[PDB]
Amino acid sequence: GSHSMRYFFTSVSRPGRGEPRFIAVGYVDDTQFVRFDSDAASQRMEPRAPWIEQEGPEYWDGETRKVKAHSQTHRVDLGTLRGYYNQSEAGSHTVQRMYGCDVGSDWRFLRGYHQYAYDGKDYIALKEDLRSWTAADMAAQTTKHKWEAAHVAEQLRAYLEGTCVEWLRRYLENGKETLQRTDAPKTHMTHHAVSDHEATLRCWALSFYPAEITLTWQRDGEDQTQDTELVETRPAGDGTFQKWAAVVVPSGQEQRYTCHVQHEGLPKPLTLRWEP
Amino acid sequence: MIQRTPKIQVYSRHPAENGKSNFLNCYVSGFHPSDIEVDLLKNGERIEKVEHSDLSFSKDWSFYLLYYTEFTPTEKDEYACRVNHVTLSQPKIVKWDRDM
Amino acid sequence: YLEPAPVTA
Repeated sequence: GSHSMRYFFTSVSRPGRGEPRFIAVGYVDDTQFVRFDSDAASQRMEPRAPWIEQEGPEYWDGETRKVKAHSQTHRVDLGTLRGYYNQSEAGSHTVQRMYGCDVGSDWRFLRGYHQYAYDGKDYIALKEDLRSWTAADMAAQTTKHKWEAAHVAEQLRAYLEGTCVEWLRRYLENGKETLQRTDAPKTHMTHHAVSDHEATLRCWALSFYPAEITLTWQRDGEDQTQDTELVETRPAGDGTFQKWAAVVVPSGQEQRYTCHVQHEGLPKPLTLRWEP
Repeated sequence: MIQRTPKIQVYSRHPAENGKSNFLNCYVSGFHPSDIEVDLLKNGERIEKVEHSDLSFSKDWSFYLLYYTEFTPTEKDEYACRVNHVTLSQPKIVKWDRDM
Repeated sequence: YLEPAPVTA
């Protein structure tokens, strides 16, 4: 399958006292492997997957230095943007940044990205071609002119097409026993009477990885969305994911309904039907 | 801020069985801004040893966090998650239901 | 592996 390496950064200003809160997390696919939190005691990038622990001190020192440099950039940006938007010094603001790279099933570079938001709104982002920027407003346009003159896109493109995928490949090999295996959903259907005349069927998908999944209900082999409920895919806390979907049906007609489960770990989709 | 109120799910890691150790999860998502207070409750008392994930966010920039604790369900004990955020006039309490 | 030199906005 295809794979991704992504880094997510959040900085939130603290007008009352001190410097911004800064939180950085790194993922391979849906697996968190590192974190940095400015409030944590270590002041180091920290491992969050066993496979990254085999990297040596020079890796950890370099990642700590770089992550701190990201924190400082975000601090400066919170000040600059407060000025660009004519905002008071009294309020707390937020910057969010995400970037990363994907490789295809062929293990070659597939795409890169780099996106930045201010106060939860798009600010500036690299276009798919990795050569130009999308600026949402005149403040971001000013940033775009700066970055164009500094050849920021050229340097990022070199990282995204080169370094980023080389390291993603390295992590994929070192973490292979988890990162290159799929956990197919463990599925189950429950039944509840909700009145004298209706029942709710709930289709469960448990313990799956990666998080992407499709759960759909069919009545007599046609997709049904009315009278259904879906929850957001949620983390189990052990590295896997959970989801369910439910449908209300006339009592006695349960057998007309099937729940269809599609996942990377399932070579053919699963179909569940209430009979017993 | 534009402001987005959190979605909240309360659930066990494993199917719940009385007397068997498990984890109680409260997944908060879809919120902005990031400052959020989340407690897990046993018969309304705050649970002290609660852990949480590192802040991250989704495609729309909204935040998500998982709060969790080890616990052993029993027939008597009620569990819940209490959440406060700038979008809520007072804290929201969501009780744990075993098949949700 | 992080990118080494984030430029200010």
